[PDB]
Amino acid sequence: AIERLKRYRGLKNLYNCDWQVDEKDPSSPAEWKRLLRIGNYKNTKNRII
RNA sequence: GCCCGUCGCUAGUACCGAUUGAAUGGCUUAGUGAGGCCUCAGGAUCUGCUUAGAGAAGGGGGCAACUCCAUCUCAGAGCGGA
Repeated sequence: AIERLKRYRGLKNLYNCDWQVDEKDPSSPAEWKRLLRIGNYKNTKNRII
């Protein structure tokens, strides 16, 4: 139970918790850093047309 | 009073008009003005009835050419009509 439960957090509510997108994790892909971080969809969708 | 009121950004929402580039419509200025009508001329062209000249077929008479009129083609003088 120790080795399988290291990447977990002990929050209490799904709507009253906080998370980060840039957390360090071995389960995270190495190419996640090589991914585009697009801000807003509809603005660049209108821009690209 | 008073609260959600400044700052720059993400898109949207109404604007003005100092703006040009066209086009539409109505008043107005000046000039041009098609087409038909009526009217003044014009006369490509055609054509009817009189009267001149040249040719034929017919009959009557000098009986020998020649003469009288009868029926047609071309060219003139006309009056004309469209």
